[PDB]
Amino acid sequence: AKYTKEDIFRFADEQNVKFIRLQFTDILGIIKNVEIPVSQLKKALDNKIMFDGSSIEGFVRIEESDMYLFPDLDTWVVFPWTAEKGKVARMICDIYNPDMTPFAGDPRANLKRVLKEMEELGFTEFNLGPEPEFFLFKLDENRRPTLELNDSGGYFDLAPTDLGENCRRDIVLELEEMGFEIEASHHEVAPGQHEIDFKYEDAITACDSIQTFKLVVKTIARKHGLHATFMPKPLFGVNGSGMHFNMSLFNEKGNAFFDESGELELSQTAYHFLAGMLKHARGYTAVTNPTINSFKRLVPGYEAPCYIAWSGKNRSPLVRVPSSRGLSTRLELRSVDPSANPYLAMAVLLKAGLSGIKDELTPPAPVDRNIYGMNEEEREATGIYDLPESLGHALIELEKNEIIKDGLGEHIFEHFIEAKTIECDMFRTAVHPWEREQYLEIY
Amino acid sequence: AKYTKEDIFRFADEQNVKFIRLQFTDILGIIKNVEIPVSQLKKALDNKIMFDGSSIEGFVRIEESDMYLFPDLDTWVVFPWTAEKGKVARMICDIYNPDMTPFAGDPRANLKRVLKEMEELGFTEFNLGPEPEFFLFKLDENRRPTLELNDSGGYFDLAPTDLGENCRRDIVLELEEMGFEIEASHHEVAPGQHEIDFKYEDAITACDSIQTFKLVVKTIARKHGLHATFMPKPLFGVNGSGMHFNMSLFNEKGNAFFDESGELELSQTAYHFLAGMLKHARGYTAVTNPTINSFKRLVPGYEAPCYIAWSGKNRSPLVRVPSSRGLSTRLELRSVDPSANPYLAMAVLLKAGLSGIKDELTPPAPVDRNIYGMNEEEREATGIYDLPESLGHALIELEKNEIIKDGLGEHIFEHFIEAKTIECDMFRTAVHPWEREQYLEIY
Ligand SMILES: [Mg+2]
Ligand SMILES: [Mg+2]
Ligand SMILES: [Mg+2]
Ligand SMILES: [Mg+2]
Repeated sequence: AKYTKEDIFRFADEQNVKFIRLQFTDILGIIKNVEIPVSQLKKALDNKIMFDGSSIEGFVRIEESDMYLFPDLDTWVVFPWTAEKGKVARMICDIYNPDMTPFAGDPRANLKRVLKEMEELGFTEFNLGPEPEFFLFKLDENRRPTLELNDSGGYFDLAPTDLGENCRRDIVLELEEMGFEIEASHHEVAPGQHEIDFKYEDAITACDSIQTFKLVVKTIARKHGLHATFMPKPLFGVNGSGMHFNMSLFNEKGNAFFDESGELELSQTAYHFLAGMLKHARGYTAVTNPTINSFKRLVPGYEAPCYIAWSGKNRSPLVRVPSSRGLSTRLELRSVDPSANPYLAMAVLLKAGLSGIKDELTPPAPVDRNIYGMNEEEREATGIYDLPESLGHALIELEKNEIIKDGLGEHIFEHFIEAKTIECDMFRTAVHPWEREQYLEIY
Repeated sequence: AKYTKEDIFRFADEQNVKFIRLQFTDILGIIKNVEIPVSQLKKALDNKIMFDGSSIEGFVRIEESDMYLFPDLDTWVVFPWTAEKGKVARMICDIYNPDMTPFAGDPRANLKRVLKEMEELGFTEFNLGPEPEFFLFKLDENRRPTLELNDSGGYFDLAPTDLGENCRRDIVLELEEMGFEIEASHHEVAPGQHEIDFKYEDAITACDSIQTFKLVVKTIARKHGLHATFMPKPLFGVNGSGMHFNMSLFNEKGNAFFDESGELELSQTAYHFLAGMLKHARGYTAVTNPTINSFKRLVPGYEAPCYIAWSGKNRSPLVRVPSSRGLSTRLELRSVDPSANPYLAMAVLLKAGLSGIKDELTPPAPVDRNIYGMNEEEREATGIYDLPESLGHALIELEKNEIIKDGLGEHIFEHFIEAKTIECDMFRTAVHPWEREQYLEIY
């Protein structure tokens, strides 16, 4: 109980907020909210706010249903970019049915249910540290994004320098002032691409931090006349954007992935988690990469994980184990992209990893032979397998796998399948300028 | 120990810095950094910051490797152009392997190793005073550099005058406020070309000053709506940019290059250093001039050193001995250009000079006959030789010479050659508008 009702009332009185955003996330990952005056703060705290519940279902909404908007007190945050005409505050809200039951279609409720399963299994918390990457594009005269980048930087380069602008520095400073924990920020290898690293907190707080980070990055960029994009592959021939998850499992004693007497300073729980992640990776590749453009990033190379393997020496595997040990022991999954929904992503990941622990699966031997060059026979000889190359194959894998369905729940599963199938069908029937430019003259 | 941890913490508290740049330099000389909030200052001081170590390898990075970022306390500098939303500070950081060993590929660690060799040989310090030259170009409407210069000045001319602008004066003032020692500044013979001279400090501090000077010049030129360029030969028919090194060797008694009883008021150590520099000049010409455009500056003339000779009267040799003596006795090398990496440059220079002392080589007799006009037979009769005329020949000379390889280390040597051969091959296969404009109609 970080905050209480009286604390929220006192904060609203003493920083004098007049606008409150009760925000939530739908299946597609879009940040949605209802906006109320500060005079209705009491009704929000009393959990009596109605809203059109079909909104969270996305564009496939059919039947309107009124449902509650139970908020969370620990997520009270006041934005500074509010001028003098009243402050603005946001609160992450749970979705509840009118019968005082959490909605099955709420990703946050699904993540809470999966975490409850973890806790009743014997663990305490599921820490996550994400490393999102975003692109910045110069706006046009009509406040429209262009295809030109703000600077021609490089990997870890000091590209934006100083003396005003430097949107990454301003974003980091605003996030720090607002009350977030930032480890480090740098320039990614692609021009105009930046990465900001976060500390390690709980899974739900990790989702809240990710969503708030997306909102803050978009807002600050817009103010500085730029456009912030989290689409994985904005341009061809340019490196994509990733959201690598550094995740660790904790118990009553402490870190469950650390053991000085084990191989690689890893506990058997860590190996079971690795086996569970590797076995079902093809299953949840769709959840971790929910967009068509996401699979354009997953191409064979030296930085895009398109194989199913784990390593700790050669790096660039599907799952990488950082050299740090002790309380910082963790397993990194590099196939996640910023367009993914964090709630569903760690829901399916936790389920897969925990199933690997329940089944006590033995992970395959790590590969440190730089798996990009070996022949197809060599890859087939080892347990190396490729991730799905398109959204349709990933959807088929989702429809085949059953554990990921349980981790996602029913309602979320069918809604995700319907939306993704509609999107794939729309992409399939479209005619692109590539086909015209390479067949109009030839044929 | 100029500063300690507590001093750094007190400074961060009392000038209220909120952004810290842990900056370093790769093989190619590009300034790179990782950016952290002030809340992580403790972790930086604890030498526990990870970063992608393949970044310093340049564009030839293959395998990702995490490695430490051990900072240096004596390089704590706070930038003034930070507005009111928190200050910005930088710290030069050493690159360390995860096993508490300095990385072999770090130029700074290589320079430290060479300096350790010097100290164990019997010397104390290797003072350097550089004289970099830079160009200023007017930006376009889209903040893009143009081919027009800010003013049509001359050699030592009072071209930028006063009443605002005058980017050189502002650069000098900001550098002085920041805590750098500046001897003098003036206008170079080319229009829009300026030179700023530095005092004489240690080699590592000289590198830090050079890198900070480049960063500050670029930032200030950008803020005044100009572009600062350190490319040696921006335009054809216009004098190039040089970074002459005024270097001296010190011992316990004092200056090792000064002797009142010796010829030209020079000690035998100075003559051995001169012989070592002259013998291996063709070897390290590639390191001192690493770009393709650099050798366009090294053309026969009256100001570009393309010969291997030393003098103190006629001036414009490869190596010039200034008339000043005593504690200011020094040897000037005029073949260095601003695009070179200072760490590698003085690493190879110190090695060559010290090898000349170890071998007690006798330098050739100085030439004061204005070596531009004598016939090729006359040049061949004397020990006058030409520097490599292209990057490829310089790379071949590097591959032949072994002492320079030892001075550079292994990892740096193979990475440098690899990247430079890729740059050379890319230049060789390109088709330039010169070929079109002089063959499209003729043939
Ligand atoms: Mg990254
Ligand atoms: Mg990562
Ligand atoms: Mg000069
Ligand atoms: Mg000079």
